[PDB]
Amino acid sequence: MRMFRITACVPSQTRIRTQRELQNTYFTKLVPYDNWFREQQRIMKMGGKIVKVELATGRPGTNAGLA
Amino acid sequence: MQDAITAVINSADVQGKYLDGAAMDKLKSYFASGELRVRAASVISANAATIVKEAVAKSLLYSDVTRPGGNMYTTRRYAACIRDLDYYLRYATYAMLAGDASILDERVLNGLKETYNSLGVPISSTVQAIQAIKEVTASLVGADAGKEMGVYLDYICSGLS
Amino acid sequence: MQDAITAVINSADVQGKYLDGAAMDKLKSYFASGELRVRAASVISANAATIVKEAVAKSLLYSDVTRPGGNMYTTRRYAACIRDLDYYLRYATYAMLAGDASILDERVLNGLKETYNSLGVPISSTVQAIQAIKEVTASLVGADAGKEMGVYLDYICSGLS
Amino acid sequence: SIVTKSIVNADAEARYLSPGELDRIKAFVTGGAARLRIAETLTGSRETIVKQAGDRLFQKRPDIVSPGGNAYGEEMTATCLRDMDYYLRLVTYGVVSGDVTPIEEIGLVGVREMYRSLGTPIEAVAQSVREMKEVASGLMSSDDAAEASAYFDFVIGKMS
Amino acid sequence: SVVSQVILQADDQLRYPTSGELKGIQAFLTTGAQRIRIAETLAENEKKIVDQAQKQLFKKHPEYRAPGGNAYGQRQYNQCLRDYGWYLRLVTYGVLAGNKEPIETTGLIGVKEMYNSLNVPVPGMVDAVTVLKDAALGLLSAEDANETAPYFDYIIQFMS
Amino acid sequence: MRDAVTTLIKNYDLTGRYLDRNAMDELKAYFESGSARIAAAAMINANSATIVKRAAAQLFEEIPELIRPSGNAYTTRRFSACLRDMDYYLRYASYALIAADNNVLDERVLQGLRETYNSLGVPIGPTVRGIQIMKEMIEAMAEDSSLNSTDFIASPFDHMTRELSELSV
Amino acid sequence: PSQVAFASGDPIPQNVARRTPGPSLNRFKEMARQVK
Amino acid sequence: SVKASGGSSLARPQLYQTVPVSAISQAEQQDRFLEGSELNELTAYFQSGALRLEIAETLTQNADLIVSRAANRIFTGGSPLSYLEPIPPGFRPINIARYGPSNMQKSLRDMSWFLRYTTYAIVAGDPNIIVVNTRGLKEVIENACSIDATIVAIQEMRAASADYFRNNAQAKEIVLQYFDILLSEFKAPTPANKVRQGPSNDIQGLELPQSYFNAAAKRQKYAMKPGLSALEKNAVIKAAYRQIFERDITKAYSQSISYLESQVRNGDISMKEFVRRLAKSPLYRKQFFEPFINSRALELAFRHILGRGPSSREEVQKYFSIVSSGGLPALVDALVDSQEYADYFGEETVPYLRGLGVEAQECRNWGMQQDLFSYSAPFRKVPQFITTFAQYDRPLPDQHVYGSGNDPLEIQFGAIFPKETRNPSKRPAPFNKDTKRILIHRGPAVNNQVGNPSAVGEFPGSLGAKVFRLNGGLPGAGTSVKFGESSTQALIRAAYRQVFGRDLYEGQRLSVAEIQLENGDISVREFIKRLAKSELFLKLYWAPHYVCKAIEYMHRRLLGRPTYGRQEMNQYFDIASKQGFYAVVEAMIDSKEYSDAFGEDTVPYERYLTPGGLQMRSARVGSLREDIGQRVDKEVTPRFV
Ligand SMILES: *[C@@H](C)[C@H]1/C(=C/c2[nH]c(/C=C3N=C(/C=C4\NC(=O)C(CC)=C4C)C(C)=C\3CCC(=O)O)c(CCC(=O)O)c2C)NC(=O)[C@@H]1C
Ligand SMILES: *[C@@H](C)[C@H]1/C(=C/c2[nH]c(/C=C3N=C(/C=C4\NC(=O)C(CC)=C4C)C(C)=C\3CCC(=O)O)c(CCC(=O)O)c2C)NC(=O)[C@@H]1C
Ligand SMILES: *[C@@H](C)[C@H]1/C(=C/c2[nH]c(/C=C3N=C(/C=C4\NC(=O)C(CC)=C4C)C(C)=C\3CCC(=O)O)c(CCC(=O)O)c2C)NC(=O)[C@@H]1C
Ligand SMILES: *[C@H](C)[C@H]1/C(=C/c2[nH]c(/C=C3N=C(/C=C4\NC(=O)C(CC)=C4C)C(C)=C\3CCC(=O)O)c(CCC(=O)O)c2C)NC(=O)[C@@H]1C
Ligand SMILES: *[C@H](C)[C@H]1/C(=C/c2[nH]c(/C=C3N=C(/C=C4\NC(=O)C(CC)=C4C)C(C)=C\3CCC(=O)O)c(CCC(=O)O)c2C)NC(=O)[C@@H]1C
Ligand SMILES: *[C@H](C)[C@H]1/C(=C/c2[nH]c(/C=C3N=C(/C=C4\NC(=O)C(CC)=C4C)C(C)=C\3CCC(=O)O)c(CCC(=O)O)c2C)NC(=O)[C@@H]1C
Ligand SMILES: *[C@H](C)[C@H]1/C(=C/c2[nH]c(/C=C3N=C(/C=C4\NC(=O)C(CC)=C4C)C(C)=C\3CCC(=O)O)c(CCC(=O)O)c2C)NC(=O)[C@@H]1C
Ligand SMILES: *[C@H](C)[C@H]1/C(=C/c2[nH]c(/C=C3N=C(/C=C4\NC(=O)C(CC)=C4C)C(C)=C\3CCC(=O)O)c(CCC(=O)O)c2C)NC(=O)[C@@H]1C
Ligand SMILES: *[C@H](C)[C@H]1/C(=C/c2[nH]c(/C=C3N=C(/C=C4\NC(=O)C(CC)=C4C)C(C)=C\3CCC(=O)O)c(CCC(=O)O)c2C)NC(=O)[C@@H]1C
Ligand SMILES: *[C@H](C)[C@H]1/C(=C/c2[nH]c(/C=C3N=C(/C=C4\NC(=O)C(CC)=C4C)C(C)=C\3CCC(=O)O)c(CCC(=O)O)c2C)NC(=O)[C@@H]1C
Ligand SMILES: *[C@H](C)[C@H]1/C(=C/c2[nH]c(/C=C3N=C(/C=C4\NC(=O)C(CC)=C4C)C(C)=C\3CCC(=O)O)c(CCC(=O)O)c2C)NC(=O)[C@@H]1C
Repeated sequence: MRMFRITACVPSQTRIRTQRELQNTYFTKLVPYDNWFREQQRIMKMGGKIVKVELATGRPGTNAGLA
Repeated sequence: MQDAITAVINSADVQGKYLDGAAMDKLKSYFASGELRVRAASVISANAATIVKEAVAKSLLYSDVTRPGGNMYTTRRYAACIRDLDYYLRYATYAMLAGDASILDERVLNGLKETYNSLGVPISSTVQAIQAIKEVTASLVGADAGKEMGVYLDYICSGLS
Repeated sequence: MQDAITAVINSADVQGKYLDGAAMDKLKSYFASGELRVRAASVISANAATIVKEAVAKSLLYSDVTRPGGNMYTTRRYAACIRDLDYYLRYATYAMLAGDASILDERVLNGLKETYNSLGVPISSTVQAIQAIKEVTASLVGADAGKEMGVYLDYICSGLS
Repeated sequence: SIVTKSIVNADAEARYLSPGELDRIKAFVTGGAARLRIAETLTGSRETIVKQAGDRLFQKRPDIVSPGGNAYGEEMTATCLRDMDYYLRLVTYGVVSGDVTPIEEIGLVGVREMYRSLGTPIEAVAQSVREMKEVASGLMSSDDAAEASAYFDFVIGKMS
Repeated sequence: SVVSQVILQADDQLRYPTSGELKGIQAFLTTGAQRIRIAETLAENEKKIVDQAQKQLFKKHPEYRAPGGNAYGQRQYNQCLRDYGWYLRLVTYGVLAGNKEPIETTGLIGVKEMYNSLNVPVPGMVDAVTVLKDAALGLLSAEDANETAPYFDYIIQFMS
Repeated sequence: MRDAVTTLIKNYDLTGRYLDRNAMDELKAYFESGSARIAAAAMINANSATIVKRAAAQLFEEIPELIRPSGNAYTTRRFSACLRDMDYYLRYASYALIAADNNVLDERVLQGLRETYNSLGVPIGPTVRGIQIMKEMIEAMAEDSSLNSTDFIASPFDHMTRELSELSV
Repeated sequence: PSQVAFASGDPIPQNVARRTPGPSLNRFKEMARQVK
Repeated sequence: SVKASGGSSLARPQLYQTVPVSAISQAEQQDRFLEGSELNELTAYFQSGALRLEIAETLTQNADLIVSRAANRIFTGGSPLSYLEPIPPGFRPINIARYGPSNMQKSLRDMSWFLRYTTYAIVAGDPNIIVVNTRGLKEVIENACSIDATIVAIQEMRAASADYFRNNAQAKEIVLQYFDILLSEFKAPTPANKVRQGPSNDIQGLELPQSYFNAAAKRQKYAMKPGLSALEKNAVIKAAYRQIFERDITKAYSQSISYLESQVRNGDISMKEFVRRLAKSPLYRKQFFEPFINSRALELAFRHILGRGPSSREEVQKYFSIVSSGGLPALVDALVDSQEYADYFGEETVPYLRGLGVEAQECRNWGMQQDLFSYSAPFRKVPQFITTFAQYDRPLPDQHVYGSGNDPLEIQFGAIFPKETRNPSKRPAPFNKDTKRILIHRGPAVNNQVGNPSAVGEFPGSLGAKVFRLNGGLPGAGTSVKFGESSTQALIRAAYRQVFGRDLYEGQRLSVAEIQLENGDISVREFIKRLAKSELFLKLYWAPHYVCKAIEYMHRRLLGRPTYGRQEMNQYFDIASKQGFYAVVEAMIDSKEYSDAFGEDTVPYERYLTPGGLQMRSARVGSLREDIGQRVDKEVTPRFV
């Protein structure tokens, strides 16, 4: 499967949390290709700042043999 | 219940059409097989006790089912099981004579699973015993009449699964 | 779920017994019919939408069910009925391949009657729909596969009834 | 209610309302005004009715408010007057409905079992209702009093 | 009458009749003068009422008197006139009684069974009763006609 | 079964309340409407058979499939049963009109009605349309006659229509 | 002997016709007759 | 709307009688094989079948000509055949132009329909269809159709149909007899409806058209009389046992009360007294009283003694009071001595199941009586009439939208649902698409997201479940004794316990996902998604269940709450229809509410309960608080101390 490696910064609106929240804020994680559109929308519409997107696993221009 | 004539007539009537060629074909097949189906039913009725005895001997006796802790263990449970076998034979005969399994739907498979799942009767053992009944009847009535009864006994068996 | 092979294996394993000759011949029976089941399943998989369409068109269209006030009125409910029919056809094919109705009893029928009585889905009309599916499939896959698919569609109907 | 009785009778016979049932419903509808007047009187005078009836009951039946009696003590006496208020409310319900059905349904089915469970002498409850009937009858005209006394008497008869 | 109905309802529950049932009994027993005068007025005018009704019906259904018809023949025609009169008598009975019981026990229960056995069409009978209703109410005051119409309506409803 | 007075009394007994001014006003409204309700019931009694027949005829004219093969009014058996059901609805609607309360319809008509029609394959929608046809006929009849109050007439029929019909929105 | 086979015999498919617009579409049918 | 459902099962009234159905039902209602009588009827009918099909063929082929002869004799002034879809004194031909196109269409349709149903009756070997659909057609069409004209048309059709059968007195006689039945039945007046009056004021009165009764299967009626032969008395007693005990326990188990049978067959006791004493017997007590609570026992007793289920709330109330007071003897005496019993069965007739086709049926107890009449009724232990009748009078219950069976136990692990067939307990209720289920928050009540939608994610503290978060850093984000190994592993095992309920056996854990989580490559959300989509989850919790049961359990595990109603259920179920299990999991974990309640670092947890689950947990003796549901009296030392 294609896997992106997305880096994002998520700010905190509507709440001043007192527990540890740094892990949720600026995170780098592997995302399956199929979920990246939905995840991009979710991070954006939450107020996030997607710094970086790369194709960690997979190739461009691949018509077959992606799963 | 509905027999074959009712099924054909209702199919014709719901469309407002007279009895057509295919309807007449199926009806004449029913009427032509009727005499041999009646003879098979008579033979089965004359041998119901022996049929159930032999099927029980083949499939159920001398197994975990009849020993202490088995669902057929006590005398009441044994008698109830052979009575159920008689039910299955009788209603297979009804379905054969009617040329349709509607009697099995409305008078047998209605809450058969309710009854057996509530009482914890073993379904696999029942299916094995019904298969034994089918084999015994086929040996007694003939291969072709055996198949004619076997469609309905298999119908009950698949209803049990 | 259990298929015919798993039915034999479970019957042997609950007693701790290796497979004897009778179990072997039951497995031989299942292997004998497996080609038929694969071909019938292929035809039905190719034509599923068309069986459903023709069965709806022959049983439910231009009736009170689709007119204003019927349970198939409005597009959401129409799509719901077609969706249910897709499930019934697909699970009937699954069971037919397996040779056992167990998947129907567990995925389809265990809760569906309560579901339909809760939602107010009419069971007479849906049984008519599944019967129409039965005849359409019987027309497509032939005599033997038609009867085998029959068995499991009738099973769904009896579970609903 | 009278209307409900007529309707359920007609339904039991699987027929439309007969002329007699329509006549009875017409009588009920026409007597609505007087029934409402009686109910208005009973509701408006509920406090004085209950106080006077309870006074007459206690002075006539001191044992129930004497030590060892069921209604002994300030709180038990308060609860007894509360029960009297309950039954007066039910009487007003029966008056407006034109029938004893609400009284039966709310306050007389199983009343014996309840009061046996509580240890309350039921005959004294009947006497409390009698006192309430006597007090209420003085507050209205003779025909109105006669109409209300029937509901009071139904309660009394069910009590004892 | 309503008294018998009240007693039947009370006995079925093994109790004395409630206050509402007795009040209905009182209202019925007070309207007796109107019921009696209606019964008398319908009594002496039987001939005119029946004549108007029968001419109206056989204008509505000339086939009944036509050859092959149920009323064709003087005997059958006279029997039909007899039936008109008998049902008017039943209506007077019902008016006096205050309910439909005298009508229903005498000439409605099994009426379809009877007339089917005689090949007199039941729809012919309901049309006959409708015209008899019109003729009879024509000979009554407005209030008396309003009082006595629902009995004719009840016979009509039972007939079909 | 609950009529308007019983419904009011139940509401007030739930809270242990004596009847107040609003209760007396509602009872007064029912009692003053009683004469009109009785007149409407009597008019229905005078025309029930013809009302049912004409409503059925109109329904089968509006939905001709009902009396054609595979229609649920097809064959005299089903046709007679359908006219019987219409008679049921009219009789219980008359009851509800007199009681000024639709609980009689809930208890003795609607509860389990969907289940029965689903079991038999009786189509609900045409039955609801027939109920509405009978309602319109009753309303026109009441308008024609010398009746003063006729707004209550629609209440039972509409109730049945809302209680039995499928939810579309 | 083989004549006994009815349910075990070769199935005889029955003709069931696809349903078509009933009289409830009559007005639209007229409109269809006047849309060409 | 209606607040409860008694269930709905497929109903199959008989439309008409046929010879095989007649014979087979005659044998089957008596619980026996077909004997010489029924088998001989079947033989004769099958023999006549070829001739009957010949008649049907010739009539369907020439139906056009027969109908044309009828239409030409009946109509005058035009061609009736322009559109196809002995003489009474009053007969006169009808004018096509005057009579009208609609009525002409109905005339031609009716003639063809008469011929068609005549052929149907010929094939069926019974005129019952003709009688059923023709007795009372006259009154249906008098006012728009001439009866004399119809009679003449039927006579012409009869003559033309019989004209094709000069063969011999085999075809001609059958055709003539069936047409004569049609003629006499069209000439028949409408019979009165069968009235089933309410036995009391709590039960409505009903009526049934006689044609409906004529079509339905006739209930065999057994009456004990002194003069019956011994074999007939045996049949009657067997019927009594089949009615009271639901099957022939004498045939099955040799169970019998001999002295009662001798008394009833001698006439010492009536069949009513025999029923009374049999239903009081220890046999009946052991079979249909001891196994059941009184509430279910009285419903079964109504089946056995009256042939019907309870009709109303008042009736079940009254009879439950009776059985509470005097037990089984009081119940049996009340039922047998009821006016209803004597009205139907009297002194001699064995009670019979009434049900559909025998008399007008009520809607209020339709489904419950359908269930009660099944032979599986003894295995329903939960009362069905009191429950459904009470639920009519009350708002919608706390229950899954698709039924009670779709509610799993709210236990730590396991997907335990009631099985529809095992000890049937189904409680259908009409939830429309917009209902919302009231859920109890596991935490501060005011944090329930219904009243406080921004409370979503507010951890419940001591009032709710423990919450596992990857708050601490992950290891290696060399050295040993790095403390960040215990927290991450505790969270991994917590996630396993959340998705699956309990920890897996050795070799089952998704080790690759665990290392990929421990290396910061994924988030907690991604890991639980992998767990939920695992083949192990599919096999355990998706595959073995009804689709909506699987979805409901999934929702509880992943979102920490049951579904609110039809909106969520329908969307997940539709995804299940279209895409499948992995897509359903995706939808649940990618939903907005998951993000709000659980971020990328929180293991899901139980956030809400149904009332039933909370009651299960907190209503037991050892967990029930002292102040809940009772009066708490303050204890004070006596003043005299
Ligand atoms: C000597 C005692 C007589 C005799 C006996 C006999 N019995 C069988 C077979 C069975 N007997 C039973 C009986 C019971 N099982 C129970 O659970 C109970 C109650 C505790 C009883 C009484 C059963 C169930 C069987 C079936 C065998 C099995 O265990 O599965 C046989 C064999 C008959 C045959 O042909 O197989 C015999 C010989 N036979 C006589 O002639 C003696 C008078
Ligand atoms: C042998 C077949 C298996 C077996 C049977 C068994 N059955 C029961 C009990 C009952 N079986 C039924 C079934 C029916 N009754 C009907 O009227 C019909 C429709 C035609 C059917 C299918 C019923 C209702 C009962 C209980 C009530 C009754 O007696 O009728 C038992 C007894 C169970 C108990 O624990 O008491 C048994 C033993 N058991 C096996 O192990 C065999 C595989
Ligand atoms: C045609 C088949 C008939 C018909 C169908 C119909 N069904 C619904 C709604 C639902 N059907 C289901 C079905 C299932 N649940 C399961 O778990 C399974 C899998 C084994 C099945 C088959 C469900 C869950 C629903 C409810 C969905 C929802 O939440 O909305 C409808 C719509 C009913 C409504 O009120 O929207 C319809 C129309 N109806 C007919 O009249 C046909 C005879
Ligand atoms: C205060 C002296 C200065 C200042 C602060 C400021 N901080 C933020 C936002 C965040 N700060 C953190 C830091 C931490 N969170 C943790 O959990 C820990 C580790 C234990 C640390 C050190 C984080 C993660 C954020 C973002 C997420 C969140 O706030 O919940 C802001 C930005 C506010 C905003 O919403 O844009 C500010 C203002 N700013 C100054 O000017 C001061 C000099
Ligand atoms: C016209 C613009 C297009 C077209 C139409 C067409 N429709 C059908 C058949 C049906 N149409 C519906 C639609 C609805 N039913 C509803 O309840 C609603 C919601 C309010 C709608 C819109 C249905 C259900 C049917 C099925 C038949 C029935 O009513 O029972 C047809 C006939 C299809 C067939 O073969 O039966 C046609 C022709 N066709 C076009 O080409 C246009 C684009
Ligand atoms: C009159 C000379 C001719 C005629 C016309 C006619 N029929 C109707 C109405 C109905 N006809 C039927 C018929 C049948 N019901 C059945 O079950 C069968 C098989 C035995 C038949 C043939 C029915 C059910 C109706 C009522 C519903 C409907 O309109 O279809 C009318 C209209 C009556 C009206 O009052 O509007 C007319 C004019 N029928 C004859 O037999 C004559 C040849
Ligand atoms: C006429 C507008 C529609 C129609 C009707 C139809 N109904 C039935 C059968 C039954 N109808 C009922 C209904 C009730 N029973 C009650 O007690 C009450 C409450 C007061 C109601 C509303 C019932 C229970 C039945 C079955 C039992 C019986 O016949 O008494 C039929 C016959 C169904 C069949 O073929 O078996 C018909 C035709 N049909 C239409 O097409 C109209 C929409
Ligand atoms: C045997 C010594 C003689 C004999 C007996 C005989 N009796 C009957 C019939 C009946 N016997 C009774 C008696 C009782 N039934 C009871 O329940 C009890 C009370 C505990 C008693 C004493 C009855 C009531 C009958 C009639 C009903 C029945 O058959 O059970 C018969 C049969 C008569 C018949 O015509 O069928 C016989 C043969 N007959 C002799 O010849 C012996 C001298
Ligand atoms: C008392 C401590 C609590 C209480 C009780 C209560 N119960 C009812 C009504 C019923 N209770 C039953 C019970 C049973 N059915 C059985 O078969 C058995 C097993 C032996 C039992 C115990 C039934 C069937 C009813 C319904 C009776 C009826 O039909 O009316 C009520 C009245 C409910 C009503 O609506 O009338 C009450 C009050 N209630 C409390 O608040 C106490 C905590
Ligand atoms: C051991 C002494 C006996 C035994 C046990 C046994 N249990 C199961 C299956 C399950 N056990 C549970 C139990 C619980 N779930 C909870 O939430 C709680 C509290 C924390 C308990 C105690 C559940 C829910 C199941 C089913 C789900 C699951 O197993 O994960 C089995 C296996 C049954 C099967 O095949 O499903 C067994 C064997 N069996 C015996 O014979 C001993 C007497
Ligand atoms: C106040 C007049 C009385 C009272 C109330 C009380 N309620 C609770 C707890 C809950 N209340 C609800 C109710 C609803 N939730 C909904 O969504 C709706 C529909 C709009 C309603 C009506 C619920 C679900 C709860 C459970 C917690 C939660 O909110 O999720 C309590 C607390 C009970 C406890 O033990 O904590 C109380 C006190 N109590 C009284 O004594 C008053 C008479």
